[PDB]
Amino acid sequence: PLAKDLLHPSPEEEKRKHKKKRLVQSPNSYFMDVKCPGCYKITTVFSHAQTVVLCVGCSTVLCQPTGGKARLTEGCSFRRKQ
Amino acid sequence: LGPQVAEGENVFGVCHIFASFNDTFVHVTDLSGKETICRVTGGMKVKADRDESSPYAAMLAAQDVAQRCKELGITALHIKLRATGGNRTKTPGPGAQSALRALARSGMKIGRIEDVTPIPSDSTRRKGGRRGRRL
Amino acid sequence: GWITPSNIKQIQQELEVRVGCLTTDFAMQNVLLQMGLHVLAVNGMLIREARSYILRCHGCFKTTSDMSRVFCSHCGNKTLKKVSVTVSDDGTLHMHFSRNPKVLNPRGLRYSLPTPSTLGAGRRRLNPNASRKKFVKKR
Amino acid sequence: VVDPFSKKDWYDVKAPAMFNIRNIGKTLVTRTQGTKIASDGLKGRVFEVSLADLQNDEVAFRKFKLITEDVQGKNCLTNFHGMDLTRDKMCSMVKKWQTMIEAHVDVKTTDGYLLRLFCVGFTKKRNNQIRKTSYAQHQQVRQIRKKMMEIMTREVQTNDLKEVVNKLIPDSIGKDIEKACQSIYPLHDVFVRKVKMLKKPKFELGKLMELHG
Amino acid sequence: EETRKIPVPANRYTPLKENWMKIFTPIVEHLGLQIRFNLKSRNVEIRTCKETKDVSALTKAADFVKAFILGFQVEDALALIRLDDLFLESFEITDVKPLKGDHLSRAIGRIAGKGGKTKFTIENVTRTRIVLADVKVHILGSFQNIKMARTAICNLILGNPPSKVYGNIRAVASR
Amino acid sequence: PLADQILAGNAVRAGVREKRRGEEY
RNA sequence: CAAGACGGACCAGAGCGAAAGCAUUUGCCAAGAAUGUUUUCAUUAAUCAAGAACGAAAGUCGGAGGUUCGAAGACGAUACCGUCGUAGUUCCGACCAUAAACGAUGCCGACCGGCGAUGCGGCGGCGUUAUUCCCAUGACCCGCCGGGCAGCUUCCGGGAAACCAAAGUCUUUGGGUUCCGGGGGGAGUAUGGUUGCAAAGCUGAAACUUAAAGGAAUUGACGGAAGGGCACCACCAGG
Ligand SMILES: [Zn+2]
Repeated sequence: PLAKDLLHPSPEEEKRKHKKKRLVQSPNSYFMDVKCPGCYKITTVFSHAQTVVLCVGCSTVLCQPTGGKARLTEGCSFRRKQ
Repeated sequence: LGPQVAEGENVFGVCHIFASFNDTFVHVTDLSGKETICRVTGGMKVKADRDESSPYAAMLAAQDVAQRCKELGITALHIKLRATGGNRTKTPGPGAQSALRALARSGMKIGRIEDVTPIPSDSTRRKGGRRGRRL
Repeated sequence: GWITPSNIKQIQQELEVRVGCLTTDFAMQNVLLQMGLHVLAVNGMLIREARSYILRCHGCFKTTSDMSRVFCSHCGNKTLKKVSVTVSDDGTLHMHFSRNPKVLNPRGLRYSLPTPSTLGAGRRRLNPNASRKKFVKKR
Repeated sequence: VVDPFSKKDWYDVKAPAMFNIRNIGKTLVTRTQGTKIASDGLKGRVFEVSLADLQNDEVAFRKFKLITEDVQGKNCLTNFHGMDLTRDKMCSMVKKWQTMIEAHVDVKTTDGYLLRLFCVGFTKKRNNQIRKTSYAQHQQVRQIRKKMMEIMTREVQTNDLKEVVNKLIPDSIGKDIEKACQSIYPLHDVFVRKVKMLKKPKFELGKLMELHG
Repeated sequence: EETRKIPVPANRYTPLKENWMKIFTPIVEHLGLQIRFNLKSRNVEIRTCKETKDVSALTKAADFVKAFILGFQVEDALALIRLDDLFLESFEITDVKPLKGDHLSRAIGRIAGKGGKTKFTIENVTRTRIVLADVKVHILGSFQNIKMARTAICNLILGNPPSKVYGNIRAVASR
Repeated sequence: PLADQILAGNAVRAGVREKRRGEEY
């Protein structure tokens, strides 16, 4: 209190804050490569997806929508981007 | 009259102690519930209406019903305490406790004690108004 | 497990040659059985096992056998907790913790303070940050 | 002017053969004077007996209501009519910071005994729980109610009253509900608190002989 | 042999444990009865033993424990052991007039009074003992004393101010 | 206690009261 | 056995709803807040005159049912109380539009101390449980974020003070906007208008009369009242 650099907050405090209440607002989500166990293709999937993303070659269910982050099925691998 | 049962074994009657807010009914009957041995209430013993629901009247009525069952052969009794229930008070008062104490002194052995006061799911209105009480 | 009037004189403590001891408090019996000295009781026979409860501090790791104390000795916080102990004749002691996370958690331990006997004991054991009735008051 | 109790007599009433205590008591009956038959007074006699008066080492809060319809000359025969729990057990079982879940079914047995089954269940506090209250959400209450309804239905619909009441003496249905509803919300002490004789078929003699051995 | 069980609610387990000594001693030395408390069923069971004295006092012993379950101190329930003309009367506050919410709480506070003072006064007026639960109220005393305490309690929940009930109950005790 | 109050009301107070009223050579 | 009633305990510093209000199970119907969102549109918004919808209880018109309770009323005692009991309390369809309908406290927006409890949603994590459950999931445990109901604490500041984290950011006085008060009575009265089957609801004076009316807390007298002590100028037993 009464002495804190509002221009340079600590990064853990910026990650702690609400996504709109940061100094420059930014999303908490990400895009990710998903590799189906029955194949080896790459699918670009939003972390907070609301639709059932299907495999382009296997036509299998990749993620299940939830209230928050999407639930990937068991057996498929994922890797974050950027 | 000595219901063909040896010495050690005993017959169980059941006693309904209706401890109302006007008197106490001590009602002894067979284990089924239909055939009743004797029913002596508080007003059969005392003379006034001040003490119909007194502990002394319940004590004397319990002595009377205990003597009546002892001249028949019933020594063991189950107990069903029972307030007036329904919309009214739902706890057996001092009359029921007096009757239990008197039946304990008389030589009667107590079986199972259970409250059988009628609790509603949720009943109609009570005899009081929006404001009224006892006193 | 039944309690008869014939057992009231029997129930004094945990009941199991020339010189003995008539010690009662667990501290002296503990140090005597640690030294191997044979301790006696109000009854004729001696003591083989002695088990009781002590207070252990989880802040500065110091134990106290005083069952009525509430503050610690070295650190001085209100931080003592019940830990059981048992000793034998051979000089062997074993002392039991509890692996229950209910005892060690800082739930009701932080609250804002106002600016500056045994009755009403269960009211203090409630945490202040909780629902009390709207028309009742804590002092 | 004359004592009525000299004309009365005594009938000895005993439980069916599955209970290790044989005699359950004595009953006062009036004698036949031609106008009415003494056996007609025993066609519907309802008895309340606790289970601790019927077994030695078992619990006491459970009680059974028995219907009596037969007599054969100083030998009285009873039949099942229902059950209940002791009022003090129910009153002590309803605690405060927990949820009470009730269910009921109307089910038919293998021999026409149409029964009404009631169940009451309470939620557990965990062995490391620090929150004062342990409430089940409404959907979880619905799954618990559906699960216990279907379990009691599948346990009594295709089953006969012998093994039904031999489940009722130790309340194995309660153990089944406690084991099966654990994956939703941990239940505390579930009981079949009431069995009601809804519908009774035509009476036959050999089956009560199998009740009494 | 006779037996009798008394349930223990969860709010009464710690008081029962803390002064258990002065609870089991006056039964085993005076009435010669044999007691225990099981934790699986949470029940205090009393049964008669061989060295029983005055068997037609077992019920009294049960009343002892029963009073301590209702919130009475062990001294008053030991008085229930000693005196024979002592009874227990229980009723709810809503059991005589429907009060909902804050009205019920204000009725409770009127029975209690500031510092419990009003309630305490009634005790010394009537030579009774009153413990009132969340909505329940229990009175321990002789019959006419119960009637006087019930009169004062019913008048306080009518809405009569505590001052008038205080003065009238002192005047009635004078008579 | 309750029984102490009942017995104190059942008995009569007594005990201390100093009432001051009223050779060699 | 039947009839109508009502859904106890669970039931809370709880939840939902615009408010009035809402608690037995299951099924159907359409709404809804919060959350999550690297979706879409691109200023579509805030407030209310006129106007419209709902609005506890009682009450009024018509149908059905009347279990309990019960205005008026009939008896008995002493405005209080008891017995009996009509309208009503209940359902359906229209009127009524009034409450201490309360936080006695407009709505939207910004800033301004702390704590940890709780309801919901999301996220992260050692770990324990479905008899060392063989990965996940429900139940707990720790921590964070968002909108909530609601507490405790504070010389933030404000206030007549009680007190308020708003009733603060007010003589250092201006974010936007609606309703509304001007000493006490006459008096929410008369009259006029309007709505209503009616009861009544909405709007609403003046003549006249008066130096007060009222708010906040604090005690101090105030006949007195409850405990004790003492006294043969008080008493018992007496002379
Ligand atoms: Zn320490």
